[PDB]
Amino acid sequence: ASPFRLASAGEISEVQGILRTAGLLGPEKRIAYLGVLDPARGAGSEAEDRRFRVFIHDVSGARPQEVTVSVTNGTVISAVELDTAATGELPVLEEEFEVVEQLLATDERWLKALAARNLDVSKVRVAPLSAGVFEYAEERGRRILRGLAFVQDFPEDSAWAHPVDGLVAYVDVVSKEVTRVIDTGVFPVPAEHGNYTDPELTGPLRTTQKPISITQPEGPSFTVTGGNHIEWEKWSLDVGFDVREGVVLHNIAFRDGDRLRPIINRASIAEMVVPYGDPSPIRSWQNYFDTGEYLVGQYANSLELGCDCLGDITYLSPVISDAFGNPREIRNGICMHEEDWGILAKHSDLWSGINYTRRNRRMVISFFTTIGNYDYGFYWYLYLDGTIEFEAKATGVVFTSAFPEGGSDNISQLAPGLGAPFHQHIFSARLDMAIDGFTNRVEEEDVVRQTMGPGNERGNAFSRKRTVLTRESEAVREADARTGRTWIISNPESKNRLNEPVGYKLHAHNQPTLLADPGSSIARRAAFATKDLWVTRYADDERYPTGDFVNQHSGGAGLPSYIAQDRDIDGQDIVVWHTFGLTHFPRVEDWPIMPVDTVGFKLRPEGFFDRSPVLDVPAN
Amino acid sequence: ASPFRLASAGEISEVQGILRTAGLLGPEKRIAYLGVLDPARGAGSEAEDRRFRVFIHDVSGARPQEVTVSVTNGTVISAVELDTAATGELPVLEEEFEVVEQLLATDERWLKALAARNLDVSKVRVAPLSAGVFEYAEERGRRILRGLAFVQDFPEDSAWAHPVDGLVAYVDVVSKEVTRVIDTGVFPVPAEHGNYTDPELTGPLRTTQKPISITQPEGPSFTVTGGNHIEWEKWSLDVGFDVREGVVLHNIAFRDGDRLRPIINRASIAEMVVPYGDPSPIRSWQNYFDTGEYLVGQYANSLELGCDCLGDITYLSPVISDAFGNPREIRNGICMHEEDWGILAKHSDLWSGINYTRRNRRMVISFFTTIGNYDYGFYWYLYLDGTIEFEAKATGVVFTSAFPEGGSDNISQLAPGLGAPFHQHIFSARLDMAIDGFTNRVEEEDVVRQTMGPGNERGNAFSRKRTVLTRESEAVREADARTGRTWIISNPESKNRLNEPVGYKLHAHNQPTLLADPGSSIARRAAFATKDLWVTRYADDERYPTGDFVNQHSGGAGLPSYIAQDRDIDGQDIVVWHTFGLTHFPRVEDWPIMPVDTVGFKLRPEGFFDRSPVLDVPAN
Ligand SMILES: OCCc1ccccc1
Ligand SMILES: OCCc1ccccc1
Ligand SMILES: [Cu+2]
Ligand SMILES: [Cu+2]
Ligand code: NA
Ligand code: NA
Ligand code: NA
Ligand code: NA
Repeated sequence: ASPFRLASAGEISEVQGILRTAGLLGPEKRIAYLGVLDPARGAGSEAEDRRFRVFIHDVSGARPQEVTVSVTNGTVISAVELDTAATGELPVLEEEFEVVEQLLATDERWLKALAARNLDVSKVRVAPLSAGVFEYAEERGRRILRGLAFVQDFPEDSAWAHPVDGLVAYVDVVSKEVTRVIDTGVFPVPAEHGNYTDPELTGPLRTTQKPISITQPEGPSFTVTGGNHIEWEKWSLDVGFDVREGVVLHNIAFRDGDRLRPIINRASIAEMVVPYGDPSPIRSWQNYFDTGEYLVGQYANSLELGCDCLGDITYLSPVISDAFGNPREIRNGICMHEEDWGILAKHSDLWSGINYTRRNRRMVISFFTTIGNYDYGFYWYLYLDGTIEFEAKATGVVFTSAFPEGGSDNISQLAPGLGAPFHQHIFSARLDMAIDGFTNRVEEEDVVRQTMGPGNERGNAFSRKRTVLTRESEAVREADARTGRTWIISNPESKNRLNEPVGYKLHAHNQPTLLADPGSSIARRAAFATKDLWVTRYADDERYPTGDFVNQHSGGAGLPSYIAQDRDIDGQDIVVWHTFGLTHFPRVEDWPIMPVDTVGFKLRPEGFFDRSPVLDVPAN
Repeated sequence: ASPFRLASAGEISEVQGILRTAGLLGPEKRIAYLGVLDPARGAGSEAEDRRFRVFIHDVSGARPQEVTVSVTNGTVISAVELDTAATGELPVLEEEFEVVEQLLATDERWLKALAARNLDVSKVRVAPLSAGVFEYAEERGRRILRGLAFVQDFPEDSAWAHPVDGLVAYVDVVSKEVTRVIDTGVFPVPAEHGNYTDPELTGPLRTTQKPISITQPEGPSFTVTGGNHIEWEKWSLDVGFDVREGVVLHNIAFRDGDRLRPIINRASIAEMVVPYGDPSPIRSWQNYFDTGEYLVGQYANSLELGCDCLGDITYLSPVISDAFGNPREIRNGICMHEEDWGILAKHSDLWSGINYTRRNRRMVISFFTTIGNYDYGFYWYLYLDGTIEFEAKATGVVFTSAFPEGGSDNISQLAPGLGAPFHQHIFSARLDMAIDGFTNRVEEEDVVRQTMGPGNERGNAFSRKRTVLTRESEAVREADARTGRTWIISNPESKNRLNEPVGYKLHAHNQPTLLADPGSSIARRAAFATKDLWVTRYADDERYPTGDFVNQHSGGAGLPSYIAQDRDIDGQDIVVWHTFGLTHFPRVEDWPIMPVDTVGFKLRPEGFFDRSPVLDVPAN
């Protein structure tokens, strides 16, 4: 019955049929994005209407369409022809990944460049890289991909070990025209292989690792009902899946006594971007938005037991659309399980003689995705004590280049002649807040140091200050680690027993934000990435910090546009957008496959409860 | 045979006998600190000499002594009478914890103050709080404790729920004189109990938690030999225990092919301090150094299976001295085990078709200690990929006060009339570095942003810079989270295959450092806490950032004195001192017993290896 249930195969087939019948899904059409739309606000009316949003691409060169359909009524709600030079190109298709290599393989400029380097064209792989927006006039309104080459010596060879530097090409994937081929000069192609399964490279595998067994003889402490509704240790939520954002959490709430108390209405990673910091023309254009341009959900991995998720696991197998509207299941694409988390609370008291120890645990909801060379794990955690946390785990193979003779200020060396250009991985968490309901506000909290003097004669005092963010214009905030800056989301109309408004405190990692010059294309296209925290007023159509159509969009889209409305956010339905990321100067240890590195954020209750919420946890 | 073996009961008995025979341990003497001394530098001579350092207190008012003895030769190496007004008082004795309450119970001023508040003296507990150094002339050279009162309604009652504000007393624990009683006025004593085991407060315990079983059917992957030598997944180290610092790690090294490569010679938490930020005279003097003043090792908990350490556990049971020189075992005081740590490395490659997943694990060495109201877990982690990490877990019961009518800028409210003064918990990690040997240097690494212009026409470039710290005078460093500041410890004489010096990168959490005004007593006594990173030249007698005798020391001791020597640290035997801590504005959820909060740091290899060190990890 739940309006937050996962999309079904049947629903996806209905969308296909509705689209087909309406004349919108002929043979030259491709579905570039398809997702179910969340229930609308003020929906306490009881009138379920399952709607899906679709981006439809045309391979024959006709303009694409944005379409919303109702799978309840079988109707097309809206169908709008898009002007891509205006509002952006559609997300990259998986079926386009091979096109760049294929178009270049018969191009004389490209073959010439390969020939100079003595590379058999049959062995040259070409990365299908998003183009962004730079100085090339002919690219406006064209569906462009850029291509960088990597040699693959044999079918099972890791191409990333063999970048072809000094060469890049641009292709119109629709007209099938190679628009430009740029050769700045030959660089040696790194010769060492990067094959991390080769005994030559790995050496003899370890025999020292003894097994670790994690089991639950009574089964899990959480229940799953209605397909995706989770209940666990007072927590309640719905686990959604969208082909763009991946795992999405809905209706995060905590059972406090008799009350079901909302905390976050919707939590997602609404964008991620990987900007490169190498000023070489071969790569200075490169900034892929894995979420917005490539859609990380469609590449979610099937997670295998004992390997990806250890212990007592419950899987969801979300259904997506293929490029033709057929339902495709990602089997075991989402892991759900609880983990022991060490000590929760502990005290041995010298006066009462009481010794007390309780253990902690967390509910984990996760998926792993792959987009070319890079692979990410996305993890949401719910803790017994009311803490909510997200963690991204970055791994895969680093994007490579030549390492210049004489070195580089913007590239690191991984192996002889093999380079790794500097880059960032920057995420945006979109948190549709609902602290005890929708009437919320955000305060910026700073530590306040105090001067020695009257009222502080020993110079020991320190304090804190809170600044309420009242309007969107003043809600674009930056980190200040030195002054312990956090942000509190509170409900001014809902007070705890000490008569203070209930709250949750956001703790950032205070990692560097976007490093690019503010006049850069990427600073404009990824403006969200330039500040740590944004607060907006909720709106149905404000979904992504980068706007709906990120691919080849000229800039200013998303958050910087939304906040221009300068709406009231002081005791209103608001959305917090947190930017957090990793700045990556690759190390030799990252090669030839990268050990996981992590980044994320958490929120902890701040006077949300009237006392510790874990006093009723048993002794074990 | 190892010179790094744990102290034995027999060794401690030898120290007692040697001290007794030398006339240094008569009936009025107490051992305030006893610990074994690490092997000296340049010790490739093969001549074991187990030495112990002892601080000896006298309860009759005679001056204390610092004594070093050899348990090999049975000799007193040195015995020096201390002038405590000059160099500081000795650490607080456990047997002194009860003295403050006992002395005050027959004092007329104290009884008067209690009587005004209608508190039965039999029910009033008094915290034995370190005194620090302020304006009280009579305190120089006196062994003083300050006392704050808490009512305990019955034997098993949590006194912390019932602070007696507006009252503090000072006592000379040797002369048994109450020097001052200060009553600034009556505050209501908070009436609600804080008994977290009471069904009235906890409510019905949860029945929803299903068991989680962690077992190793083949046993652990690490070996323990020689009592405390650990070998695990290429790691090698010795686990020490000192009554002051607690668990200490020695000779951390990594087996890389045929080579045993040193990384850290000695790792410890060499000090921790908890400064309070309430300008009330009742508490404005309060800054306890749990390590330096109280000795956290002597209060290490006996850790029980299934409760404190879950899984396949191997315990050490370290031996310490009691106040009379008798050996006392802390049974199961140290936990050692390996934990699964999720995904280590993962890639599904679109061109090779190879799907690859490896799991991570970490070796954990930990202990838990209790000092009055507060309890801490100290955890060291070694990861498969070469990462070293420390984590402190803070729990117990928060130090309480009245909550002022009309509120407070320096105290938070936990319950009706119950306050929690603002404070910090600040740690100093002392890392005696040995990156591939003792010839080390430290660089400060900052991200460098670049301006759009010639050579960076698209404004996308960013870089990094490194600054070698050459002399101690310039090695006092502060965090800069905004510019991604880290510190690299390298060996300029040991290069990897790409001909770069091998290194390890320190990643700080960039939490606020000491907040007190720089003119404060605590800023002088805890100068280390005012900066994130110090580098010194190794010296035998430079052990603690606060000096040897922290209790009632007037200031300037430790690091600020050491760095005055302005020694060469560029390619030399050096020691890194990292300050990291939590700034605590207590929340209602922290009451009546605090959920664990954490803080720490890590180091990751930075071109230490010639490629990823975990390519030989099996597939599971
Ligand atoms: O991450 C998306 C960019 C990318 C896509 C395919 C191959 C390499 C890189
Ligand atoms: O943490 C050391 C200070 C302290 C000691 C004993 C009781 C309360 C506080
Ligand atoms: Cu990276
Ligand atoms: Cu605290
Ligand atoms: Na445009
Ligand atoms: Na909201
Ligand atoms: Na002095
Ligand atoms: Na050293």
